[PDB]
Amino acid sequence: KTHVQLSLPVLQVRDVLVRGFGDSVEEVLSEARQHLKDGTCGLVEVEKGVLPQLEQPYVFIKRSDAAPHGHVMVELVAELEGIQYGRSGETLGVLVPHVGEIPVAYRKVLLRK
Repeated sequence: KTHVQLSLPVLQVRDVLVRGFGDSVEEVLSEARQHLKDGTCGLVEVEKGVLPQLEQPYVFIKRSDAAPHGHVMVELVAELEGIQYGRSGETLGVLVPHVGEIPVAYRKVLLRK
């Protein structure tokens, strides 16, 4: 399927144990997609002070359309030193590995895979 329904655990930035997916734009997009498929991907909602607490390159989920079955349609955009790879809508948050942190909420998304 071109799209996959996911419920992403929303983590508080200070709980996050593994603060990024790797060391290149291509690696972080690769690892993010693998974690999304394996159900080991968390979401941190972006506010003032969040991103400097995480590791670049960043992987964002961005709204790709204006919401089947409650799931917002999203796609992946990476960022490294202020340059984004991909073009999409509003940021829903930054993806991180999930290694058992307790979430505060779930974000239902339809991910363009």
